[PDB]
Amino acid sequence: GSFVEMVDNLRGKSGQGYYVEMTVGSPPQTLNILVDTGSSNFAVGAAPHPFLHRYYQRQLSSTYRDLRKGVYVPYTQGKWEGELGTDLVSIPHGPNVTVRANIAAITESDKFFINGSNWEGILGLAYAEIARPDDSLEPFFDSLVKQTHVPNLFSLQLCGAGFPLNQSEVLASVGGSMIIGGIDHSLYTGSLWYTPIRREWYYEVIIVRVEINGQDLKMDCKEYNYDKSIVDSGTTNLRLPKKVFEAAVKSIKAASSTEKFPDGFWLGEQLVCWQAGTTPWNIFPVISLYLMGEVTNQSFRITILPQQYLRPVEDVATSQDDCYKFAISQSSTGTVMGAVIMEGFYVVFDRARKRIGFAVSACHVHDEFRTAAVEGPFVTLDMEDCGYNI
Ligand SMILES: CN1C(=N)N[C@](c2ccccc2)(c2cccc(-c3cccnc3)c2)C1=O
Repeated sequence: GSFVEMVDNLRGKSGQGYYVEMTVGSPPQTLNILVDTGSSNFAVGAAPHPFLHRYYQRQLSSTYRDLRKGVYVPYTQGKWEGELGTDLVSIPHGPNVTVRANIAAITESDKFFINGSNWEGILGLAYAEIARPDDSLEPFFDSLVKQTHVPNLFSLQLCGAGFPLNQSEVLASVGGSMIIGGIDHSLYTGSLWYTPIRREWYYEVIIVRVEINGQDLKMDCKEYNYDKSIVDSGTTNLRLPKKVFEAAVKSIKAASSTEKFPDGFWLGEQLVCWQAGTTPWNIFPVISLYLMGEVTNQSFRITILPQQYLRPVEDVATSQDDCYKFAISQSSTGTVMGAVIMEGFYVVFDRARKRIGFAVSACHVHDEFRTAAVEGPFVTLDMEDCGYNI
């Protein structure tokens, strides 16, 4: 491990997000910021809200610069709106640099802030193409690389606890690491395998084959990337395109058929509970996603366990049972490799080399019989045909 200052600088969990401490303004104003590889704006609460115990106060920052422009960000299940500006930004448990970055000061929002999440803003780490209002608003990471000698790469180790964390425990627990400008070898075991970044907007990748307990899902590979496949720390679940979700759920049900679960469980709505310590991990299958490799006609696979795709939740009766929600759900916007998938792996966002690296995480949850895996190579043909085009 060569980046000790950044190791263990994250807190949080899959369902509420993983956040890093940042400071904005002069004198510095400390805020907790959601690490989001699925968006490209640095946006912070800048007005009182019921779910925020602190927010950015532009009038107290001597370095605040008003861009005199509003930003409106409506999304599926909500929105945020604010005012654009710039200020001096630092990451205390990060590179020892201060940069001038764009900041969207959030003045109004609907279903954006989460009660008890402990974060007050979001760090959009994806590319300018998807920045709001448009690609002229330089994302934070682009500013950081342009203004300093920080290498154009970051890596994420998101650590799921494997069990529920109460309010006090989640504040006192280490949620993982965001290594800015490098790869820390203490965070993974085995080898790093790289997949190309198909296009620089979201962190888009190409899935070439899917297995459930070694059994090929046998769908046309274009289905797996319809209309795109992305790596997103800002999404909780592994999200699959409708048809892929339907085929995967049927195969996961068939593999776990020794126990019957209600439809509400498979819909990701209701929890399932087992007596403390008796979760039947072994009846649930492993899921392998094969990704396009860096060499022609070569792929590799990442394999996750039910310990990643069953999300620990506290029972409604706060009982001594071990309870979970199924953390795989359908999408109408392509595949999303969310936090529950990222929790299995150390993920390297190698922007400099337009590639994403995967290695087994040193903090993934497993049992004495199975572990997550990153393996290769495999001979795979016509992988370019797996990508979707509108
Ligand atoms: C899918 N996704 C995402 N990757 N970031 C969010 C977003 C970002 C910018 C603009 C609109 C939406 C987002 C926003 C707020 C909270 C979360 C969020 C919620 C729960 C667990 N982890 C993260 C995600 C979002 O909806």
